[PDB]
Amino acid sequence: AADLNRIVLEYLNKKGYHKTESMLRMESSHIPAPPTNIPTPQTTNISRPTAPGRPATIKRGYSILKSWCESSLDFYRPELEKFLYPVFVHCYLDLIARGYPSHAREFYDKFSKDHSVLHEYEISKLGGISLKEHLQENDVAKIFRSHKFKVLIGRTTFNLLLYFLNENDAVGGGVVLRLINQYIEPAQDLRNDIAMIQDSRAKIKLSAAQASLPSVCMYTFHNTNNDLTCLKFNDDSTMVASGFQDSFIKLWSIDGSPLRSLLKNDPKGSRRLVGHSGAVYGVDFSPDNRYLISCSEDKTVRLWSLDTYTCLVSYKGHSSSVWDVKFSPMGHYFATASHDQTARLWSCDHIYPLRIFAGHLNDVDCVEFHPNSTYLFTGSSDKTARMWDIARGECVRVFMGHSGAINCLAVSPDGRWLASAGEDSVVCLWDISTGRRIKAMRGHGRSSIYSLAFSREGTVLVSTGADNSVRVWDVKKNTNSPSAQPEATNDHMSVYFTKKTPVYTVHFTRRNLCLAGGVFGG
Amino acid sequence: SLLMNESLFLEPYVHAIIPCILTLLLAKKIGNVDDELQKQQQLALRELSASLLERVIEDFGSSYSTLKPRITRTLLRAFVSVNNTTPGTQYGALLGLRGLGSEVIRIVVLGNVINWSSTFLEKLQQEDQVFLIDTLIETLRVLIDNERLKQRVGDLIADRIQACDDAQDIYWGIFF
Amino acid sequence: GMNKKFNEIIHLMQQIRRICFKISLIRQMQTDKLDSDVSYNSLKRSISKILMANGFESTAPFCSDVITQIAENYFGNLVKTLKNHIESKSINKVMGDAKFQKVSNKDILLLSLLENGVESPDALYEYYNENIVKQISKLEGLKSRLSSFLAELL
Amino acid sequence: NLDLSVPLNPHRATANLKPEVKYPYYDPETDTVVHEHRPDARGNMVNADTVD
Amino acid sequence: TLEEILEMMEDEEFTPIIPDAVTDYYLAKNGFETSDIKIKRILALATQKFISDIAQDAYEYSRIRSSSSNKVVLTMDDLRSALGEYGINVKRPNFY
Amino acid sequence: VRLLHLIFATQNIYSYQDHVPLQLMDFAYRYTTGTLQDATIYSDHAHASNAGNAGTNAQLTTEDIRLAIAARTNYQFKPVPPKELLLELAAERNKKPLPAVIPTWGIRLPPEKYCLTGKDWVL
Amino acid sequence: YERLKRDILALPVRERRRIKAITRESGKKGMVNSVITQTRQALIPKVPVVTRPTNVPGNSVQWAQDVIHGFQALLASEIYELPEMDNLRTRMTGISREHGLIGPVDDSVIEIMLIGLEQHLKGIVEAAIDIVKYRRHTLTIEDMYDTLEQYPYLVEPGGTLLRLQSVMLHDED
Amino acid sequence: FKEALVGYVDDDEVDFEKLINEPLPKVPRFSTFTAHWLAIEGVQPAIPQNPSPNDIKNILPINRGSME
Amino acid sequence: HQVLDGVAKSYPLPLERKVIMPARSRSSFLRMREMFAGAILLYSRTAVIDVDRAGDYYFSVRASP
Repeated sequence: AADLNRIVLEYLNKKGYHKTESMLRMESSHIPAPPTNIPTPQTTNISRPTAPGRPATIKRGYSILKSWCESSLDFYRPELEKFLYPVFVHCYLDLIARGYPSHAREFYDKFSKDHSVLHEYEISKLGGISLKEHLQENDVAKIFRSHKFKVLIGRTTFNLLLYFLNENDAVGGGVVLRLINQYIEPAQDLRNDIAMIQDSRAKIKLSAAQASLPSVCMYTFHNTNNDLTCLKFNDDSTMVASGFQDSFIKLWSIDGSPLRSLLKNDPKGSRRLVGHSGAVYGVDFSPDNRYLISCSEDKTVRLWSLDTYTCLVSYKGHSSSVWDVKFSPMGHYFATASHDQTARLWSCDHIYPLRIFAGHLNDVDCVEFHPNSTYLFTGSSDKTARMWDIARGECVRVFMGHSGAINCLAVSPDGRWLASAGEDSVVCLWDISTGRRIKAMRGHGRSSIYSLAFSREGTVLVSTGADNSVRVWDVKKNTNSPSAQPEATNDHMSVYFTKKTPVYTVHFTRRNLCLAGGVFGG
Repeated sequence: SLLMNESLFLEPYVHAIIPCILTLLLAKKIGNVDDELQKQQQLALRELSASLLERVIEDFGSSYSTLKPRITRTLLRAFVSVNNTTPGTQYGALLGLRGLGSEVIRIVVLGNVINWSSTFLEKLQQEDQVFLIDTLIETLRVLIDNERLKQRVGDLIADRIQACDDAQDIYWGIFF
Repeated sequence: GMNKKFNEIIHLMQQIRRICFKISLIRQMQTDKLDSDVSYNSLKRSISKILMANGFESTAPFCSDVITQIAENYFGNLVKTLKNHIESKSINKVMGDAKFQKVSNKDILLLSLLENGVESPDALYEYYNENIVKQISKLEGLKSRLSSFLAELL
Repeated sequence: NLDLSVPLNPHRATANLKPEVKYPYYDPETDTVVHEHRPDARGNMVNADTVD
Repeated sequence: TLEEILEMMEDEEFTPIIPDAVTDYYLAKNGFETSDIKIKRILALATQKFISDIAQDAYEYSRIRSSSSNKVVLTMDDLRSALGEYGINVKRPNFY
Repeated sequence: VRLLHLIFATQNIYSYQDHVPLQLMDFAYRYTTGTLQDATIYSDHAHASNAGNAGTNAQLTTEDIRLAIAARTNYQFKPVPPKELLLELAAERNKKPLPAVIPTWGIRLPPEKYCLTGKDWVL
Repeated sequence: YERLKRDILALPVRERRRIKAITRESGKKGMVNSVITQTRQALIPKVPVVTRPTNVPGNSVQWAQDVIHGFQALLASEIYELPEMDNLRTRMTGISREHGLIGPVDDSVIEIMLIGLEQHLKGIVEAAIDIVKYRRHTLTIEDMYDTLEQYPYLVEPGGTLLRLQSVMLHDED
Repeated sequence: FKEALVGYVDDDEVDFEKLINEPLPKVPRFSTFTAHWLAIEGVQPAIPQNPSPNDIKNILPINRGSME
Repeated sequence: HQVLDGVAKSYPLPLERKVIMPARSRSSFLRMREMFAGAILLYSRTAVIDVDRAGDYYFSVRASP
């Protein structure tokens, strides 16, 4: 303990670019991060799919307008139908003047079929115009912008409407309200309403969002003779895929049997995937959810479609069994873990790996990506955990403890927190900056912990184990955000036991509830 | 609002929120004096509640089977009873059943509308009733006695059989 | 199932002629989706139906399990060969932009056969005729022994 | 003591703004179509550099 | 030749002892699907032939064991020898 | 063997199937047979065999066994973690840049003729 | 079961032998079992320096100039051809002194070694040729990786196969 | 693991001497899943497929903790 | 009884372990090493093995500056 301080301080004494001043700052690896916030889509805009090495918000605002309306009540259709077309032509004029005339043309003839039953000559009016000076010569739009357009509408409808376009100023609410207070007013009233939203911020908007004990729905898989390693659930919670131990992948459909190809051939709701040699140990889905990835022990990684239920690609850069394969949070890039004591990060277009990461004195059991998608967390049977820069290759941080192996890892959405689950049966919550576990949740008897997960907003996590039990844990009992909410060890809200079933996974849905998967029945 | 949320699970509480919508949508007013707004928007409020009901049944029609059953039974029991003591409650029943489906109306409700058309005596809300029912059978046209009455005129075929009280004849003269 | 039928005829002739051999010794010395276990045991059945040589399942059981596992490995080695050639990701394989497959779909098969065991195709024709000739050869050998023993017992 | 641990929202961890796509479509004539990037190397072409 | 060999597998005149279902399972295990029947019967056939070869190895190596010029049993010595003569590895069982 | 259960107890695995001890003991027998066989060959080699030159007398010290085992682990028996090899090798891979491109919200596949097109295989 | 298991183990007379195996074995100057020291000690060059209590024959003093000379050779894989005798001899002396022998290699070893080498490589390339064509072609890297997936008994693992799975570059680069 | 004695070794295997086999394996059901409901809003129903408080009888190192 | 549980702390070992180390890596390393060693300051950091009593697994070091 103190010997480590002695030896590392002597080391840093020998490192000539480590003086006594900054060596002590080096010993400030025990102050953690501040409590930070989640980027709501109120202020912070979206980002584009890119690389880890360092327009059409108008289109997305109009998509908001055409989505939020049709999803509304039936009473409010006969009035917002006329709120559709004028703002469409307004935003089209805005963009075609902004400097993207090609984009203007494309989303014009894409969204020219918006109000074709009302307006008949206006599509010909605006179809014979391509260039900006072709607008400056065109006169109908000039007289259009000269005067304003009348709009018949009630009060509370526009109130709630604006109160929907205040929460989403990320992919476009500001431009549309700006164009409105410019032209119609059926941003001065807009500014007063923004101040009203800020008044809602004062005690009308929820502050803490404290803990919330979860619902559950279980999925026990009968009749398998223990020939079954992994499960995995979907994104919109419609499918559950299980990887067997004889090169088989048996897609299941929740709520019906719509699993039919789009073709003319291939004429219930369970789809089996072949194309493998050895047992399957990990499976992962595409967040666009028309593809699927599946690793094995035959050093293959493989890609499947989901509109034909068919392979497309094979991948091979690994020298030994691949345990878990996980996508990026955005798509395009996926990663694998193996028994070759190394991990490879893939793309999907190129067939051989891009980067190889090597820091483990034993097998890399699990792999995961931090929510920015520029980091990877490997965990191993060497009783250690590691972090990597996908571009760099080499290990930014290492976490050590946990007498025993590791099996599963998780990341809390906000970027402070990773979960270590292992044969030791003690869940450990780690802080990336500190490198020292913030909490050491104790429970779960004396059995391996196979899977776990966090909330939508980091308020709560869930473990899931082989002691035939699931265990909801609060997480903010002693952290930098000590939410307590008062009336073996603590940080343990509740335990739900099962009918002699070892459990294998979870998937928090969008909503309150979890969704589980286990085996063995009784 | 609570139903446009996305972080809320609302299976456990449908069978406790239904009564509010129904006791409001019927709106059996012991008073409701004439005030120039007793019905100028009360009809609209009943309509909003009916559309809300349509949303609720369309959403949670999978985790329960007894709900839409119970809702349909409650409303029709409160419907046919001649002691509505006000037209507005029956109007709410009519416009809520309107935004339900296609078939449970025409199986049972034709005889009962004939019944309380024999009973009722109004001048103007009867006109609104028969005209919104004309549009009703019009949206039932593309998907029978009312079938011929909407497709064809039904001159003394569906009228002499299915119409009576000199009220459905007014709507038949209004349109086919 | 003509292959099954002829192996069965071998089986029947073996049963009867070995029975006759044994009693003749006695008289001389007087003076669909399917699963793993069903697949395994079906293969064991087929195996012990191969064994005209010794006696059909007339050996210790460890050897039956041995043989089952070995033939499983061999079949897997076949398919691991063909699918490896088919993925290939090499210019020698891989459909050319001008639809020029340096080696068409059949040379793949012939080649995967060649890599594992079998040398040429017609060795299978050969083993087939060899089988049916083994039938009549052992037939007539033990039938001549039968006739000579029918003469000897007199 | 300088790591960059900071998230940002995708279109996947919220709702009401899931985008559209048109590469994995279904033609009426042809079966389906996909997105597959573009090299310049063709078939039966020169393999690589010299043997030295 | 070769083309006769896939003229013949299709009809019932030559249907390997290995049933179609079992080979379908073992195709699927090692990862191969195709809606042809020839190829599967063919891998069936080659495997049949290979096991026949170890069969004859066992038969002859049993025939050497005594009296060149209580019935037959294919024991662990016969198997130890034939499997060894292949590339199949050493069988050194034991007791105690 | 009961002692094999005793050895299982060291790793917290008290859930065996009772075929494992037979199998691992069979294995160790096979292994040590081969080992002290080729070590005997090497003990002959120090005793300077050919088609009749001298006798064959056995001592079998530990050095011969060490030789007979190092040859086996020359091609077997997963060795110490070869970290340095992997570090340098991966630095050689971890050298050339990422593509730094935008497929614009989909999946980017390899080009056809590297994709598989998993049709029904046919001649 | 554990208590009953130990009792049954005591039922055998080997309970005494079981009772004696409490110490730490390898009663020597040591047998380390770590990793990093195995590596380092298996990385630096050694030197066969000798004692001389009464007489250590050999009539040729031990040197480690030879080990430096051996590690400095233009070994294969830089050049494009299999090494001619002299290079191989210079490399061997280094290894022999580095392991703890003495005396010069005697000019017949090199030739038998070259012989075995070229036999090895002819076997490998015959395998790849048996892959590509069944019966004007030209061979690639992927075919050799295919055949070293099929037949790995040829090459001893380590060093090169890992290096082989880090040279499979994509077309554009 | 049959016994044998010599003037002990405790080894013998008497599982042999077969001549013919003609048994057929029986296929089990496919792997199908059984959903239920568990843990609505913290409370665990015992009416559907769940346990009662019988883990008080479990081995106390195993299945530890109970807060609810 | 428990005496045997306390005694059963064998910690077995092997005889020999392999180390995957090719010629090329160590050769480049050693080459560049002795280059810098002769440039800045045999004199490098080397092992020392005796012709006798070898076959052991770790050896001492000269550590000559």
